[PDB]
Amino acid sequence: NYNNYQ
Repeated sequence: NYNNYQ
């Protein structure tokens, strides 16, 4: 949850 992959 609320993880960012960019």
